[PDB]
Amino acid sequence: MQRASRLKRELHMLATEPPPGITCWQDKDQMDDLRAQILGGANTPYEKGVFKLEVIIPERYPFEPPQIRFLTPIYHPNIDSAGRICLDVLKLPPKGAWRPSLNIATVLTSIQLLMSEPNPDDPLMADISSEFKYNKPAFLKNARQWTEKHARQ
Amino acid sequence: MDQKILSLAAEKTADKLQEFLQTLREGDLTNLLQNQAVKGKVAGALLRAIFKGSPCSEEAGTLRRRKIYTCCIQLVESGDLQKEIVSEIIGLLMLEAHHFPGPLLVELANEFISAVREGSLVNGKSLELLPIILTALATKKENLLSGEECKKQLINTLCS
Repeated sequence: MQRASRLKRELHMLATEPPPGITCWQDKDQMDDLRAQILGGANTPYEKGVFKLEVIIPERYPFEPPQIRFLTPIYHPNIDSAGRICLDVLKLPPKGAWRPSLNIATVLTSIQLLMSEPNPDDPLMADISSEFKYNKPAFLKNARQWTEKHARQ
Repeated sequence: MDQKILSLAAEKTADKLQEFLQTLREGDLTNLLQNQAVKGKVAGALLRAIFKGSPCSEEAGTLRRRKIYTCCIQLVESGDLQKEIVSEIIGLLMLEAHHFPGPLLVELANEFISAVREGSLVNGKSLELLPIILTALATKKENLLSGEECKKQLINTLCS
């Protein structure tokens, strides 16, 4: 029930006032789950990329966080080859940081924040978290080539 | 004066780097403190060239390796440097504490003992090397006292 009352403000609020570089609409394939587009963070290798995410709303939402993956392939320390996201506000307390004081927008903002600022202390990809840190340009080259084959048009 | 170590670490290992370590010889105190004060990313591809040039199979790499670390432990403590380069430098001391022989790491741990007694430990990021060296001491089960015996006396001296 609560899913409807959150999603109502959220769908409406993501059509009327979504965050900068970000959109979220009720999916045309999937008229239950949400499609987002996060446009590649400025002065990151993701520049000129449009990154599609599926946001799965759980049933007991807003008591559980949203369930988000990068559907556009992304070369990133906190994102693996299947789009899985290392995010605190994607999990519940104490491992995570979701709570009802948040919403789909605040997390999708925190997603464009993580695209620009990969965290090397939560590596899903040790090769990319190491490359990001120790050969920044090779990470930025590979992620920008990534952005040209997969996040381009 | 960094870009004549980046054209050495690109070609081969221990044929032109090992000759640069013995020809410079002047000091690795002014070649790090000032080369980070200009560009911190020039104090992290210099150490990824010096450590590649100075492997622990020879003696004029190990006393270079034992000199670069004592100054690199002193500057992360002494200096009030940026927190993105202390994460970079301590992220090279951790990635290179794996393949040490015995009597150098007990002396580095004695420097650590000296730091814990008196010296102004403004950041506990310098003590991040104290875990991995107590691991790397324990895995060498050979008389350098075996690894575990040196570890127990080391923990006794830390604690007391």
